[PDB]
Amino acid sequence: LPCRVDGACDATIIKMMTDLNKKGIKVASVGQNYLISIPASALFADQSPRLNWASYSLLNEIAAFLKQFRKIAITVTSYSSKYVSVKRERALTLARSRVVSEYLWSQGVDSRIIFTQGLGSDKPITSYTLGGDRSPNARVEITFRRAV
Amino acid sequence: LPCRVDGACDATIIKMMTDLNKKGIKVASVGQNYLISIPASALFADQSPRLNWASYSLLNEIAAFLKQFRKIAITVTSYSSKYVSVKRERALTLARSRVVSEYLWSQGVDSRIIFTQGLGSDKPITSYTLGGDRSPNARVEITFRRAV
Amino acid sequence: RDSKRKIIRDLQKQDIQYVEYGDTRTLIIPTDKYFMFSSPRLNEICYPGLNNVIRLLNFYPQSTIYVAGFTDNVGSRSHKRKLSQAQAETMMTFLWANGIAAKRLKAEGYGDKNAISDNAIIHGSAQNRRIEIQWF
Amino acid sequence: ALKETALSVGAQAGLAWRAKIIDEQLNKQARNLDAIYDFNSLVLEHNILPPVLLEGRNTLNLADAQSIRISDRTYKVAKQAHFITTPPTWRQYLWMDYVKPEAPKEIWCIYTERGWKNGIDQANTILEENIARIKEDFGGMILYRKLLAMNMVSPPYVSHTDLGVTGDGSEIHIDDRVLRITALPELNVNSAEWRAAVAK
Amino acid sequence: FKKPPINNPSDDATIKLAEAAVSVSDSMLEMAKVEKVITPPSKDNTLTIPNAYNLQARASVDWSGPIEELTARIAKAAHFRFRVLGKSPSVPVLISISTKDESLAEILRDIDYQAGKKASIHVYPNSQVVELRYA
Amino acid sequence: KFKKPPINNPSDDATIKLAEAAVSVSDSMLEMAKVEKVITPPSKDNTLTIPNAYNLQARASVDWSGPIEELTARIAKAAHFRFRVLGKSPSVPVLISISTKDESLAEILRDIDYQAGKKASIHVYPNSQVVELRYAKI
Amino acid sequence: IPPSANDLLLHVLEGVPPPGSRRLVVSGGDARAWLSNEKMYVRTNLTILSPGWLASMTSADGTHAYEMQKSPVLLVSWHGKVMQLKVEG
Amino acid sequence: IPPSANDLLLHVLEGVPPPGSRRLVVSGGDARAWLSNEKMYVRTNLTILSPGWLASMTSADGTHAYEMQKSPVLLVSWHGKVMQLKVEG
Repeated sequence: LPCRVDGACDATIIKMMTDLNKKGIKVASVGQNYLISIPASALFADQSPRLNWASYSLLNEIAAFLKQFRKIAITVTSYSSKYVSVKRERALTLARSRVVSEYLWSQGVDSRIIFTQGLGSDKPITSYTLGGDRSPNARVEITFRRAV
Repeated sequence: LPCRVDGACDATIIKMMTDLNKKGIKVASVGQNYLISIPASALFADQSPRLNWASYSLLNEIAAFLKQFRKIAITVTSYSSKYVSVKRERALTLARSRVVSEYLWSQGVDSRIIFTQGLGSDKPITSYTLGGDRSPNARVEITFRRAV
Repeated sequence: RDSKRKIIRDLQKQDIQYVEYGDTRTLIIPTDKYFMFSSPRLNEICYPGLNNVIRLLNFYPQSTIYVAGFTDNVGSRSHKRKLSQAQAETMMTFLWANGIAAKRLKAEGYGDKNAISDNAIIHGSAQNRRIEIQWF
Repeated sequence: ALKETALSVGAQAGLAWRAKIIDEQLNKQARNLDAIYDFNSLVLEHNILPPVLLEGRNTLNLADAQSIRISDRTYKVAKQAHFITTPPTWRQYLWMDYVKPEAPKEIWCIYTERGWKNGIDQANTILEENIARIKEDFGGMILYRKLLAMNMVSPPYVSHTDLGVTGDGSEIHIDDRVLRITALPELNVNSAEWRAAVAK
Repeated sequence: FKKPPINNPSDDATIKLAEAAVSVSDSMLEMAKVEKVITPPSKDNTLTIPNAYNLQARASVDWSGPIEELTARIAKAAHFRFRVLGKSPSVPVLISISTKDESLAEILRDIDYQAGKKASIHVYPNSQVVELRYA
Repeated sequence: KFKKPPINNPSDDATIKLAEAAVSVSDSMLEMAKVEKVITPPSKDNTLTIPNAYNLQARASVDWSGPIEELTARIAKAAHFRFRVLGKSPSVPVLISISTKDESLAEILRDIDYQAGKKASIHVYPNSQVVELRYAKI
Repeated sequence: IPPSANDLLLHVLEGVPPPGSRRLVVSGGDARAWLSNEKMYVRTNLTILSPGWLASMTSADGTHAYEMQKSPVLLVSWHGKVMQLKVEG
Repeated sequence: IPPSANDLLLHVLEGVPPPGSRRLVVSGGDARAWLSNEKMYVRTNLTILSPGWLASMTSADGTHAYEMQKSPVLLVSWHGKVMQLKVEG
């Protein structure tokens, strides 16, 4: 028999958003498009496109949530507080984006397309600029639209 | 009914390698090719291509193991620590090789081909050169690849 | 309890094929599960063995080291060459990063021109994709 | 008897059991399947599916004790080039059919596992044959592009003749192209005009 | 702490198929490379955008048929005079075009494109004209 | 206690016989590729027709099997390029299947153009924001 | 001289079935199929992949009609993803 | 004038059976055999020894097809070793 649920439950979904916004990693769930903004400080180290260890539980349960919808394209961008040179914050964000993108593409992706980039906080969402890599403008963001 | 085992058991095989490496005669079991290196001191006498008596229990249980695989070609080479003249260590090894090769060819060989030679430790595996025929460069070595 | 025999014991528990012979000890590496697939990128999940690799390797801290990358029978020769050199370079840079003197190191990635097993059978090809580590 | 029906109870059982199995591993490597078998890469300009060509070496038929006949080398054009609409897949060739029957003493149990094994491996052979079929296809159109590259076969020579607005006061068609494939691909016989590529 | 990849070739055939796949993909890539004849952008012969501000309007046309009437009305829409040079053939060249929001120059561009070599579009924005040239 | 190193998961005969299918057809492809690439010298690239540009160096990782135009709209909208198309689509769709991971878009266009060999073409005007798809004209 | 297409394609271009048709029970997708005379005519907007029509057809808006040989099992590509589709009757 | 070979050799050169064939159950080896019409056609790469074909055939890669009279029992040489092989049917 064909599917009621596509192997997912909305209760599990809401269990996620509750707990990960208890954990503060911010889920936007807006119109039909769904977004997660993340401080990059919890993931990359200081100016590094280099992830750490215990992060990956969180990263993979992101991908676990990403399985919860039929979807087409996933865009990831990252932003970093301006550090040295516009080339390298482009680069640092771009690498940061591409490495977590590589990881989750390797992981469960149900997208057909993943677009990836990042900019050196060229569009800071705060101008409270408390420093470098403890700023929320150091961040990484993932958008998709839940397909149908 | 056709064969599960081709008259052999892998338990017997591993009983061999355990005990003969307890006895130190070295079995390499590498990729698919299998090798035994032997100190020539236990077999030939000093600079002799001449075997002794109680060796032949060991030599024949080698051939007993050689029966354990379907195989095609067996190469034996021997090496000897450099003693007098490059001609004769070639000769001594060559004779040493050919006499144990003759013996096991007479014995159970399941090879189609036996290639045989030996060199006067022209490729010593140690350069610790403690003497003549107590060196491990005095040695004899047998390679094959277990056919399928 | 953590000696040479111990670390080779649980080395082969982590089945990285250890050769003690002569002086030239040789390590044989299943490239596949010590990589991400078809990639120069090291399977970093397989860390504790690699830690113990360097742990045992320091017990011969002067010997210079052949290492060798290996493929199987597939694709272009130029390909097999190239990918094997990628794999070679990443493990040797892994070593030079482990803190081993870069002039003790020498590498070559042979695109299957050696083949300790066959390639025409599958388990054999699995044995074929490997890395050699000779050192004296 | 009771015997043979215990066998045949097993026979279809293992057969269809196997069929369901092979169908899921088909599905999981479906990407890999066409990732191999990109047909459109092989199709032609006017989506002409190219013909399948067949290799031959040392075709020695002895006729008899008195006379033999050998080619060194031989080519068989099969399934000549044609207009295709939708290019082939593999699932056309490899998706094994699955149906489920459960429709019905120690001989019962053991001959049911007998036939269980039996249906399994006859399905495996079936599978094998399916694979071979898709081989000989794919290699065949490869060889078409080969001898076309070798000047050893001819192209599909076509004529597209076009028509403008066609039709009446109740029906029109603003542009009617009709395309006939005039001359099919075929092995040329004057080998002097061939193309023999050395490689480096 | 992380997890392994999910669709990994962790099986000794599955590896082998996977590099078989990558092998065929590259070889077909070079298949395509050696087969792919293209044109230089310096010698691509198509109509440029003639940058007149009368031509700088966005439009919408869904229509198929013979070109010269439609483009006369284009010139009329874009305040250009329209001269046609050459003879229109017995079979007219027929342009299907179905579009919703786009510039008059892009109209001229793709109808010159679908004119191909049977006809051509020349625009002189100094004297504010489109001219249809036949073969 | 002895053991060979590579201890994988159990395979099955199915994917086994698939694999030796695959390798045989693959190497026929390999020699095919050689023989065509020597019978025909490749004269020029497509990077002149597709040169790179900033914000075209964003990256993407894609699987696809469908038609071409939906896919090329998706890339042009991510690249903020206006996408236009010249010539009319044939009734049969130019179907392509790009399956790759993590390269720049310009190369993604390049292999798209190659995969739609002589049925479609990509021209890029990045002085403007133009991605244009030119159809074949038969 | 070949025929142009079906004009029943012009009917099933929109949602009318052809005269004398059987509604093929389409399960799993939005395409609707009629058995006319061994020949399903299927309307969709999706991209038909496996079986191949005798006549293909699209609307002004990309609505396809395919005068299609009989399949139990239909293939379209949806979004570069590919869908199997079952029919009944 | 003799015939060239079978063109069914060109079919069984690869792994297709001929049209209308019976899969001869090959036990003990990798060669596959079909009963076409009293005539087994056997594909192998191994070297046929005892019975002798009416037509022999090899591929580009040394794959033989042998249009072979009916044996229950087949002989090849494997590696200078020689193998008997049983068939069924």
